[PDB]
Amino acid sequence: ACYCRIPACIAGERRYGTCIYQGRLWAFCC
Repeated sequence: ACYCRIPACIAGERRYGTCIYQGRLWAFCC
C-alpha cells in the first residue's frame, strides 16, 4: 500500500514520486 506523506517518506518506505493535491506537494511513498 502506498500513501502520500509530508514532509518525507518514513524509514522503511521508498519514495516513488510526488503527490499534488490539497494545495501542496507530498512524497508518494510505497
